[PDB]
Amino acid sequence: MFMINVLTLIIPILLAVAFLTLVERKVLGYMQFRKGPNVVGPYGLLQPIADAIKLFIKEPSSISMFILAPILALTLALTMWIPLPMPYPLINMNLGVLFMLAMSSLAVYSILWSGWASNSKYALIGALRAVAQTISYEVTLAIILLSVLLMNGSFTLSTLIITQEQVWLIFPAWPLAMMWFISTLAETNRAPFDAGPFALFFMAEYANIIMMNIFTTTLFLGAFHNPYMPELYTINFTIKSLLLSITFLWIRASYPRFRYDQLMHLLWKNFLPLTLALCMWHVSLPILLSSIPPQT
Amino acid sequence: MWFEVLPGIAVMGVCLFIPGMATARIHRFSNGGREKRVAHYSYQWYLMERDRRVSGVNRYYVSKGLENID
Amino acid sequence: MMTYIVFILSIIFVMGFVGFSSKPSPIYGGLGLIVSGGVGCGIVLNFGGSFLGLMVFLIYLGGMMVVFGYTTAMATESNKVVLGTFITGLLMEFLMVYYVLKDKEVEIVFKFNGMGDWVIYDTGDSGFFSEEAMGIAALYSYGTWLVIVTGWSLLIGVVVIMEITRGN
Amino acid sequence: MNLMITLLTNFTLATLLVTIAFWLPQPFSMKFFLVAITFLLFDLEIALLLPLPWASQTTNLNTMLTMALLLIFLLAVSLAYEWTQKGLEW
Amino acid sequence: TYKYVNLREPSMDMKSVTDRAAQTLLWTELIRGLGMTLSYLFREPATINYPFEKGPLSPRFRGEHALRRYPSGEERCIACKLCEAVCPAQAITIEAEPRADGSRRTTRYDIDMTKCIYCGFCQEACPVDAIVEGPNFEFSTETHEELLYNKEKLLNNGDKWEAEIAANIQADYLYR
Amino acid sequence: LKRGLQQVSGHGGLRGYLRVLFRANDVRVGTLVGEDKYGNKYYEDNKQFFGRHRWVIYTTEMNGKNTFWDVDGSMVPPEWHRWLHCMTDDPPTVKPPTARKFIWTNHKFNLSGTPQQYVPYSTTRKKIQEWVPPSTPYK
Amino acid sequence: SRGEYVVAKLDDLINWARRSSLWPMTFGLACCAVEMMHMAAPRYDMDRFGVVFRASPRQSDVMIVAGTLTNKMAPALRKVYDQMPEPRYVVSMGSCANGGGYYHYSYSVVRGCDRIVPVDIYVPGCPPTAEALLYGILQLQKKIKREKRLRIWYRR
Amino acid sequence: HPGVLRLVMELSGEMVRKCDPHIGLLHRGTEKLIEYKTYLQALPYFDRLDYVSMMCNEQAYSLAVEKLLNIQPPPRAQWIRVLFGEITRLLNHIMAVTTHALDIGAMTPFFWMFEEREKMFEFYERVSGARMHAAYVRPGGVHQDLPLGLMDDIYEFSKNFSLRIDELEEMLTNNRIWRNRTVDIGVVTAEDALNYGFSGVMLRGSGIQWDL
Ligand code: SF4
Ligand code: SF4
Ligand code: SF4
Repeated sequence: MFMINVLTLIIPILLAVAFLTLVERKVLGYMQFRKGPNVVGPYGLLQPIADAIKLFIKEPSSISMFILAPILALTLALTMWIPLPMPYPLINMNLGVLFMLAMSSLAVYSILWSGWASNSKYALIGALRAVAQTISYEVTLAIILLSVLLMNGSFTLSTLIITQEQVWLIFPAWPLAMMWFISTLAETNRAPFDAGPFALFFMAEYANIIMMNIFTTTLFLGAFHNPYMPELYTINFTIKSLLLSITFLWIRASYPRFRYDQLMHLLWKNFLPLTLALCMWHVSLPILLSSIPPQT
Repeated sequence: MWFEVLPGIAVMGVCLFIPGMATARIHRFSNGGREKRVAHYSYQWYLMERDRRVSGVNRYYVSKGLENID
Repeated sequence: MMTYIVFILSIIFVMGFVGFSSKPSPIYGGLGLIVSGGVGCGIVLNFGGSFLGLMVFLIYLGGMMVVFGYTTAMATESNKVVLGTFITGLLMEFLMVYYVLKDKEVEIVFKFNGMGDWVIYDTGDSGFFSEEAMGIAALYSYGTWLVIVTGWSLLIGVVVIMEITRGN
Repeated sequence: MNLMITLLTNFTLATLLVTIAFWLPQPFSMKFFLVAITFLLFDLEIALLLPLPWASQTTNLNTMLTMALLLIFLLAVSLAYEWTQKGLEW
Repeated sequence: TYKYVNLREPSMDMKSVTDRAAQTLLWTELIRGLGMTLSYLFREPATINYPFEKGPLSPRFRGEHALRRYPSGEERCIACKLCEAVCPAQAITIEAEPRADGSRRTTRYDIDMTKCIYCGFCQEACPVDAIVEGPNFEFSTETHEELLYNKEKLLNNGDKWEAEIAANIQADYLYR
Repeated sequence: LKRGLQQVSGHGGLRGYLRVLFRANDVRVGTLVGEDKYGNKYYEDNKQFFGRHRWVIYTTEMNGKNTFWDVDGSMVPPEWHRWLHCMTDDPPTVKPPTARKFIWTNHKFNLSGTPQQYVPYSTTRKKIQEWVPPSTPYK
Repeated sequence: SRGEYVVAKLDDLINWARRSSLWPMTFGLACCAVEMMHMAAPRYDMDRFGVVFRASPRQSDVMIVAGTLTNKMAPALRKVYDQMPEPRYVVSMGSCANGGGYYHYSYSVVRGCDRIVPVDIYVPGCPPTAEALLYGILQLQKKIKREKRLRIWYRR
Repeated sequence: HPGVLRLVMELSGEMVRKCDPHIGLLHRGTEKLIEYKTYLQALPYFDRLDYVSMMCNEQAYSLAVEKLLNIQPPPRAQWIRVLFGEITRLLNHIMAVTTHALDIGAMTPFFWMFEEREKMFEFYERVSGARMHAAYVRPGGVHQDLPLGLMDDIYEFSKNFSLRIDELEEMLTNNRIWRNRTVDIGVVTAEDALNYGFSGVMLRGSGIQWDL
């Protein structure tokens, strides 16, 4: 039965990614001005299934490095929905947010290995700069994560989903949460913040995207947990994660890519004092409001 | 409008709904109707361990309550 | 599928250290060292094991080999000696495994009781606060001097790095 | 063995998907370097900082407050030193 | 008269600088751009289904390169070579024998659809309005053999419709 | 509230509604202008915007073809091709024909890459007419 | 002949999969590039078909030559064409590209892209109508409906 | 692809030393082909040397020939020529803005204004019939005048397009990030703008007042 838990965890995320591709193409069309895909298949679902099939059919380093980059990217994509408390998480990790950070770092490894095995100097310097702007935001992500769980005591994240029954945690740290959400945009490598098997590489990218969406929805807000009926909590949680993913599309389809030096200059000299000042305020302040959270 | 985008969004919303609901279904199914315990600390592990010891069936969910009194 | 999983993971650990001690191309070396750090983290997370290896998993395998691969890719870019030393190191591994298994004790200059050992281990004692996590939850009450000199050496490392890489 | 089995299933399904994906056909910049070492040092100071909420329940609150502000203040001072000394220009 | 742009500075009034700083620190006009593109999300999309609704045209569109003929009559071309004389890409090849019954005619009247730039100079120049651009644009030819028209291809192409070109010439005997 | 439920019955039944939407694309039925040879139907709405006034709906098996799927351009007769591009605002039921005896009534459609498509050849008789050597052999 | 029936339906499946997506790369030199980016406009979506513009030549499906191919261009053209995956299909758009056309009689014009790459679908026009280019993509998709690759591999 | 050009840049990294824009890739022999053809038969060469200015190049060639040939064209020809000149100017500026956007990133304003550009192509369809290369401006006044039922449609377009360009400035134009992308770069000294042969929008931007 535990193997059935495993398969229901790691198989339907692939269907989730494929239907995310159709949703982002459709909604970005309706943003832009486009019906479509609506011709191949009823309302475009056979179209992404055929996308994945056709990309599997085609007939395209150091086969060590050439295979060890996408195998690591996609095993990260599989392993990284382990402790997310869709009410009962699959493994009750006593500390999981540090696991989130560590596997972001492993994704950095995957991109660097594929860039090394690309073996062409323009792609090499491009992958190098992409590694630097992937690594340049795991500072801010870590420190904001630190300050938002300092309000809630423990790394366990189940205590977090307890503590967000009273208020949505977007209120008692809104600018901190906003800066974390911009750093999720940076870590997902999408607009504004910017060879094979592209199916695997693409797949790992979008699974990391939906991971950050779900982790945003769990880390900051949620619904009241019904005793002995978690279906309603799962419904409202999933709808909030989907509305944030549509909001993520909504930010995608409207802004140009930054210049790379503007990106770094913006990160250091604009996030990094402001994150530090907000984080020291969340250090010094719960000791001033007679409120330190109970690590159990 | 959105009149042709809610099919894909609805199907993908079911496809994201399914692992949590199936996991809760299996957590209730694989405990005799109870909830799985969560021992973060060694104290709750010892408490759970003596619980599965005194059930006799090597299965703690039975919990043999107020029946081995006298 | 058996008891001695600590000894098994330690064999994979020694395999990894040999696999980059044979001096390969340095990105093969980085791959082997990532595998070594992962199974060392698995070992310490198997000795309970709550926090500290996973803590350093961010740092040693999240903040070090990235910088090594970075500075290897922007510096520079099969042979019988490397493969020969790897096979002989594997052979010394095989011989030490054999002398652990089909003997009683192994001595390099010690005595090692040759059997897989969960011993010694805690006797299920009531912690309730996850001892090593509260150990790391020191340094901030009793740790006056230590974090002072540590942060001070961090600041001096900063100014040293930039000066050597052409301050200003 | 739960999470070891899950990890192994992730690895095996990923290798299955890679083998299906494979078998069916069948000079530099100095500014690059300072980003890495700047990350390395600030990530080390992260590694010092982040077990703070485990610690946040002591009886010597004033000492914890003072050394915590010492740590973040030194992090911001190292940032301020490279900021004044044009440490990340382009 | 010159009405030039950006001769103005952000004035140093305290409300001006705190509104610009709120624009900076709170991303406000960015969110205004978000609201703009959502206002175009909720519109009705301006697409057309192609294979069931073909796009609009004019009566004066330039198409197909057909030869016409008289009302139940002979070939309206005479082989007077004007269409080669003004064809800029020179895709028109004309060779003109007179036929058996004394009247002057052709042998060979060829267009290269590869070469034709579709101006209708031959349309403006044919003195009897024989060669006329058609309405439709559907060739999509798999071969480079087929895109060299001959006289019987052009006459069958003129056989494939007249009532279209009848309505077009009835719409364009007045302007052209 | 109303349009998404009075449309299947407004199409005639769930046989056709499955047919019309799974066919290719669209469900904007209802105006019933005409139909013409090789079965095809022609509708003109007066409710939506320009370019979505008019549409053909093709039929199957019109030249030994089984064209339920993969509909072509120019399966259409030419008078509806005048109608459909909005070269006129008037249907071709006013005066379609002409009394000329050379127009196809068959409309041999797009045919490239079939057993039947056009090939080029020089439509000219003999060029130089060589001297034929004689019949009776000397010596 | 259950094997042959499986071969028929499986060939149907992979031919449907090949014709379904077809994301191209736009080569696009002159004003026919403007016409391609006008048949990606709202009034003619390639994205109704799943046909998505993409500048990645390592995953391109159909190469659309469009514009005035020159001698100075042509080695770069076939260097692009070589590092394209073996399922490749070629649309020659425009009278410049399907036979030289208006700049036929000059130096530095290859007389159509037949001399460089093999061509599947010629579509004429100077410029072609966007609507006509979409029709040309439809007739290419009917060619992809007519492949019988798996039948030929079954009885080769 | 990032037009189509050879760029040969030489740089210290994330930076520059000097570059060479190599062009000649799209060379077609237009001047030679006009040297063998006549005036009317080569007016399309001027129509498609530049392809965006599908009427302004026509107007320039026709005024070259009319200036050489002593012909003052009639007034309604002049007004129709000026109307189409301003329309093609509108289309050329809107392409410049939108391909600047699609170069920079910035997906959606490209498609808004290409809906607009499809409508103006439809007006060229009704006037000449050609999609883009409406040659149509014969030397000696414009042949084949505009048909009945057009000017009020241009009037309707004018109202709706003034709204759509207000909405385009709402989208772009004092955005934080587009300003952040391109303000600092591309300064041109107006004295050097005169001497380096910069003409048109460059003289608009750098200082000195000029308009033909
Ligand atoms: S101009 Fe007309 S009549 Fe003269 S040769 Fe050409 S098609 Fe024939
Ligand atoms: S339309 Fe132009 S290129 Fe074509 S045949 Fe006529 S004159 Fe020649
Ligand atoms: S065929 Fe005509 S429209 Fe196309 S690139 Fe050539 S000149 Fe331009």
